[PDB]
Amino acid sequence: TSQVRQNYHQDSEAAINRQINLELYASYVYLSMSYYFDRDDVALKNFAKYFLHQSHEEREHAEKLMKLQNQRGGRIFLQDIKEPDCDDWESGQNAMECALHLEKNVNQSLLELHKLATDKNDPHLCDFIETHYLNEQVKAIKELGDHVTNLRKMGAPGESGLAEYLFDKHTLG
Amino acid sequence: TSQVRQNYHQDSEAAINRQINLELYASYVYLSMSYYFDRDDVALKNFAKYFLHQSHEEREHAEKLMKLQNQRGGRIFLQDIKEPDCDDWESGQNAMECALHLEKNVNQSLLELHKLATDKNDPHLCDFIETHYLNEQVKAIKELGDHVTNLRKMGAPSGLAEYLFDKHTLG
Amino acid sequence: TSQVRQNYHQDSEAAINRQINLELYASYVYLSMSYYFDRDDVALKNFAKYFLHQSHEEREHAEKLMKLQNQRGGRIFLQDIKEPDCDDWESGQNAMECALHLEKNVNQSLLELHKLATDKNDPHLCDFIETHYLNEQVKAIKELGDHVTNLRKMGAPSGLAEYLFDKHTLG
Amino acid sequence: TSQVRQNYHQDSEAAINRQINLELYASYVYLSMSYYFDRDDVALKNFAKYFLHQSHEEREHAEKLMKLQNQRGGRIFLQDIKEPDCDDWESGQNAMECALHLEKNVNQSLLELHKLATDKNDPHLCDFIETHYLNEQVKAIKELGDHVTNLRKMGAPGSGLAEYLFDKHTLG
Ligand SMILES: [Cl-]
Ligand SMILES: [Cl-]
Ligand SMILES: [Fe+3]
Ligand SMILES: [Fe+3]
Ligand SMILES: [Fe+3]
Ligand SMILES: [Fe+3]
Ligand SMILES: [Fe+3]
Repeated sequence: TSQVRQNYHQDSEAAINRQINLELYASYVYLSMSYYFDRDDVALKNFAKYFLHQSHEEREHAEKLMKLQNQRGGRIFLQDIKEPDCDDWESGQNAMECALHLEKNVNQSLLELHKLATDKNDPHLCDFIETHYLNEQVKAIKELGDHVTNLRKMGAPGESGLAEYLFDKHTLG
Repeated sequence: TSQVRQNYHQDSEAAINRQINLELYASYVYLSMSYYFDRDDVALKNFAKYFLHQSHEEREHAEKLMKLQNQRGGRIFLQDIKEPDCDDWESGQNAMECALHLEKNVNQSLLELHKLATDKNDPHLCDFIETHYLNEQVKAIKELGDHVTNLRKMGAPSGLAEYLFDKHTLG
Repeated sequence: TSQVRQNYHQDSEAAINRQINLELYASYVYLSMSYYFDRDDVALKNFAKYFLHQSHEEREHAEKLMKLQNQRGGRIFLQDIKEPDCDDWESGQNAMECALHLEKNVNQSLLELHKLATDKNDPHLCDFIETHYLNEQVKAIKELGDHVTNLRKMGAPSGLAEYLFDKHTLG
Repeated sequence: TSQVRQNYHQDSEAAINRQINLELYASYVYLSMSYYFDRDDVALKNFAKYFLHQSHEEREHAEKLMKLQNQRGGRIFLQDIKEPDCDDWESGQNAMECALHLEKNVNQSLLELHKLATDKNDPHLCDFIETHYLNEQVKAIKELGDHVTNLRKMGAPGSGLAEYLFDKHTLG
C-alpha cells in the first residue's frame, strides 16, 4: 500500500487506468482524422488543424489522469492503444459525426467512472471528474453537434461542392 | 400628487406604463429568438448574438421609460410580461421577419403615444419620444428590412444562405 | 431526440425551464424595487443602483440556464414572467427583507433542482448547480442578512438611517 | 425688419424677451440663496456652492436666449431684474423648496412659450425649446424634489445633524 493512499478503491484505480487507455485511443483517432484531411486528394487544411488540436487535447486529458492515479497512490497500468476504426474518414461531415460518437463514448465512460466513484464514496474523485472532464465533454459534444448541423444544412457530403470548403474557411479557419 | 409633477396627464402616465410593458415584451421575444439560434440543431451563432443584443437593447428602452415615468412624477405599474408567440422561429429569415413585425408594432405604439402627448400639449414628452425612440425605430426597421431582403435574395428558407449571412453580415 | 443529448432526464429539462422562469421573475422583482427607490418621494439613489445591479445579475443567471438547456440537448419553453408582488416596496429595510425572502426562495428551488439531478445521477448538472449557483446564493443571502441587520440596528423604518446606509454602505 | 428674419412672430420675439428677464431673475434668486448659506451663522459651504452653480447656469440660459433672439432677427429689450422675494431663506430644506417652486415657474413659462411657438407654426423655436430647455427643467425639478425628500425624511428644519450631513454627503 502506498504511503499516500487514502479512501481510494481498487476498482476506481482500475477504472482510471481504463480511462487513461480510452483518452489515448481518442487522441489516436483524432490524429488519424487530422492527417486524413491533410491528404492531397482531400486538402481541407483547417479540418486537419482542428482534429490535430483535438488529438493533443486528448493526450493532455490522459496525462492528467495519469497524474491523478499517482496523486491517489494508485499504480498506472498501460495497454495497447488500438488502431482507429479506419484510415479513410470519407468526408468532413462524416469525420465530425465520428468525433461526436467518440466524445459521447468518452462521456459515457466518464459518467460510469463518476458513478463508481459515488458508489465507493470517493468525493475527491467525483469532484476531479466534475471539475476537469464533465463540462469539457458537454462543451465538446455541443460544438461537434453544431458543426454537424451546419455541414448538414449546407449540403455537405454530396449536394453542394462549396460546403466543405466554405465551412473549412469560415468556421474552422 | 408628486411634488415634481407638471403638465403630465394621467392618460400619458398610463400610456407610458403600457409602453414599458411592451418594451419588456420585445426584450423577451428577442431572448427567445436568440436562444433558438443557439440550439444544436440550428447552430447559427451570430444570429443568436444579434438577437441577444437586441434583447438587451429592448431592456434598456424599458428602463429609460421607467426613469422617465419617475422624472415626471408618474408612478410605475408593472404587469405580467407575456411569453413570446413561438418557441420555434423555424429559420433565420422567419425570425428576421418576426423581428420586423415586432419593431413596427412597437413603433406604432410609440406613434400613438406621441399623438397622445401632442393632444395633451406635453412637448417634453413629445421630444422624449422623438429624441430617444422614433429614429431608433426607423433605423431598426430599415436594418431588419435590409436583412430580410438579403436572406430572400440569397434563397434562404440554397443551403448556404443562412450560413453565409451569419458569417458575413451578422458576424 | 437531440444528437447531443446524453444522460439528461426529461424531469431535469422541465426543472431547468421552471428555474429559467424563476430567475427572470427575480430579475423583474429587483427591477421593480430599483425604480421604487428612483422616485422623487423616496430618492435613495444607491438603493436604486444596488437593486438594478441585482436585476441584471438575475437576468444573467436566466441566460446561463438557457445556454445550459441548449448544451444538454433539451428545449427551452418560456412562460409568462409574473408581475412582482408589490409596486410600492415601502422602505429600504423592507425591500432588503423582501430581497432576502426572494433569494431564499431561489435557493430552495436550486436545492430541489440539485436533489433531482442527484436522484437522476446527472453529475454534470449537479456540478453546474454547485459551480454557478449554490455559493452565489449563500453569498447573496448573507449579504442581504447583513444589510437587514444594519438597517434594523440603525433604527430604519431614526430619520437618518436610510440616508446614511445608502451613502456609506451602498455607495 | 431684420435681413435674417423669417417665420418669426412678433409675439414670439416679445415672449423671448420676457423669458430672458425670467432666467436672469432666477440667476439672481440663486445668487441670493448661495450667499445666505455663506454667512457665519448658517455656514453650509456646499449648499452655498450648489446654489452659486445654479445661478451661473441660469445666467447661461439667459445668454443663450439672447443669442437666439439675435439669430432669429428679433431685438433684445431688457428690463429691471427684480430683487428676490427673500433675503433670508430660513434653512436648507426651505431653500430647496423655494428653488423647486422657482424652476416649476420657469418651466411653466417655457411650456407657454412652446405653446405660442406651436400656435405660430415656428418649428425652429419649438425645437430650440425642446433641445435646450424642456428636459433641463424636468431634470432640475426632479433633482430638487429628490433633495427636498431627503432633507424632510432626515428631519431637517423646515435632527440638528440633517443639514450638516446632507451638505457633506449629497451636495459635497
Ligand atoms: Cl418673420
Ligand atoms: Cl456620516
Ligand atoms: Fe478526452
Ligand atoms: Fe462538485
Ligand atoms: Fe424598443
Ligand atoms: Fe439568480
Ligand atoms: Fe433657467
